[PDB]
Amino acid sequence: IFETYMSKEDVSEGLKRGTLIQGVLRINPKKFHEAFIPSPDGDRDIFIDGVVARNRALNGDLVVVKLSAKVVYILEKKHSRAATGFLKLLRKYALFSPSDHRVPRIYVPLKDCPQDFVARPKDYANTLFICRIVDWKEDCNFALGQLAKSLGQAGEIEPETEGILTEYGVDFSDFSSEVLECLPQGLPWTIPPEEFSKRRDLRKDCIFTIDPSTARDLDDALSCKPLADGNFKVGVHIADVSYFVPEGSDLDKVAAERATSVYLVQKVVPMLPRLLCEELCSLNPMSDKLTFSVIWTLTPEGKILDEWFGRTIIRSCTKLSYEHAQSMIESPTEKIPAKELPPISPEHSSEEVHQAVLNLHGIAKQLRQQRFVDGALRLDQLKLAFTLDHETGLPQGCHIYEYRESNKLVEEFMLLANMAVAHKIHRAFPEQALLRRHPPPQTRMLSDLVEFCDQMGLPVDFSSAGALNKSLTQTFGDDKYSLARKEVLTNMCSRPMQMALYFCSGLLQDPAQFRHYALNVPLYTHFTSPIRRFADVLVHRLLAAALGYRERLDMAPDTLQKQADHCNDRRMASKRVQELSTSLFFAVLVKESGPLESEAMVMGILKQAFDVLVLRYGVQKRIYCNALALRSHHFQKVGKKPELTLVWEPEDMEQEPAQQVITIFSLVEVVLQAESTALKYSAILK
RNA sequence: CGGCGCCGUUUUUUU
Repeated sequence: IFETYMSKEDVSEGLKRGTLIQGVLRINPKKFHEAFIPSPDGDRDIFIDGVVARNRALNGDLVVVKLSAKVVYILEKKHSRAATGFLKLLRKYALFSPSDHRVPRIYVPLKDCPQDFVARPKDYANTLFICRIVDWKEDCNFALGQLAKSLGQAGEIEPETEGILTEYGVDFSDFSSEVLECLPQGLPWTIPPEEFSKRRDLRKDCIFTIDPSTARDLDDALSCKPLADGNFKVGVHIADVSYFVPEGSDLDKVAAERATSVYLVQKVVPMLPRLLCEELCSLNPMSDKLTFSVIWTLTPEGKILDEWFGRTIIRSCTKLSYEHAQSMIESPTEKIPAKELPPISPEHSSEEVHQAVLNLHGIAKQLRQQRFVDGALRLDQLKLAFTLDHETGLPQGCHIYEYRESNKLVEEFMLLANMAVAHKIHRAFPEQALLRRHPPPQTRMLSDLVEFCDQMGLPVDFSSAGALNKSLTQTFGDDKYSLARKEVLTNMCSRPMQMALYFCSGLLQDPAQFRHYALNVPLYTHFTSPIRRFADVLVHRLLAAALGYRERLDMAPDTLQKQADHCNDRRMASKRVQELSTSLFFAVLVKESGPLESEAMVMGILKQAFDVLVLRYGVQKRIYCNALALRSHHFQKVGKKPELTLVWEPEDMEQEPAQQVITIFSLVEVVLQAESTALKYSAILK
């Protein structure tokens, strides 16, 4: 296919005789079948056409051409020889396609690909990987590459993470010696013989969990049983943490201080010791676990007929993921091969799990439709996620987070359980329930948004959460830029929004303030994850006291409010840390993958800077005007609509400077560049 | 409304 590179001595001889030319090759970023090099003497560049006549040279390499020319030798390879792209199947190879079309397509051997990739390849259809080119044979149109696992260098990533953690007050040290003495000290733990009498034994039922692929601990489980008259019996089963954490111990004090678990991209800073978090409390499959359950009989539409709260002993059958449950929903009348599913206990079959998934999905769909008919608000934006290596636990790939039917299925029943427990504990203890609320947005900014939308010709209503949801729903269909424009408008509409708060009901004396604005419900609380939240442990204690298992808590409403305030602060800090870790690893990706060119839509304009939204990578970056080669810049607010005009510094002294006006919803082109020595990156408007 | 004329502000589920 390609021509063999020439000998160095003949290249030197040809340079001496003068019939060969040197230069730097540049490839057209739009028509990839042509490239050129600057002329040594003439004004017109030397042209090389096609990819064969380019002869495996990449963009930026210093080459020798022979005369209409052709590359015959490369002196110094200046290109990084690293690319970012997507994997797919075509056997021993997988295909890797880069985002830059000046780089060829690369074979990656299957043993380098992720473990789950061969069985469920469609899970990795939009996951972004780095591949380094190690060869390019003469007889192949495809380079041979190596997939780059373990994004970054641990020598430099860890100090950055430590600084991020330290600037927010996250305690990440080891648990004390007195904390570990409050744990059970025995041999591999077994349930005491005196618990089987006071609990409900559900070890014979079919119960399972659905959680992310990178799940660390498991907090909740589901079961569904079809009844004889067309109804269903559905149960939600929560790990029993308050049994292992006695009130007033060093373990209790440390968990109260940390108040939440922090989930970094590469590790976790937990709230409880890894003996509990990983072995005794986590609902691992095929082990007798103590849980606390809520059980309903539901009509096929989702109506509650009777309700039961209790303590149970369960034994999970399988561990599903959000991509495993989705394959069940989308195949209602066909067998899923076991090779595409996780292991299951011999006591239960795969069909008894598939039928339960479908029967839960139908009810969840009905509940979701009715909830959005009753006037609920959903205000979600884009987010970014990373995959991990099974052998070591280091990130290697990066994709855009997707919300699907499995997520909605789990969310509906978690919401229903949370509302049920909220009502139960609020009836039981009016002055000590730990609830969660959300106030209505700010009036101030609303006028500015409605005026701006009227001027831009976007009819948006803000009288109610349901009207606002409908207004955001109807945004010029689902064209290429319709989704981006919806993203920008959602980002603008989420600015007047306020923040949700934990609180103790014994201090708010107005029933109208208990409401949750975005969900449009009179009462709410958090109940379904006590391992990674301490408010959940508190409500578990409260409900156990409500059912008569223990005595009423001695803790006061003032102490409950103080702990709620602490939980609010730590949840805020955890959110910021979890965002900054994703920013850090995307900076690592940019640094190792070179500068990335893309298209962006302006989300905001400031006096000397403007935010953009990188459409290809789903990230938001701010561009500063002082960092560009501009003759000048000016800012003008015409009514309520802002505008920024830029006058480029001309490259030469005969033509007039170019003026470019940028306004919101406009389209620009940007380049992402890695900083010299740091894990940061910048956006350049050129 | 705040912070220093210039900047800051979100809901839900799982981990």
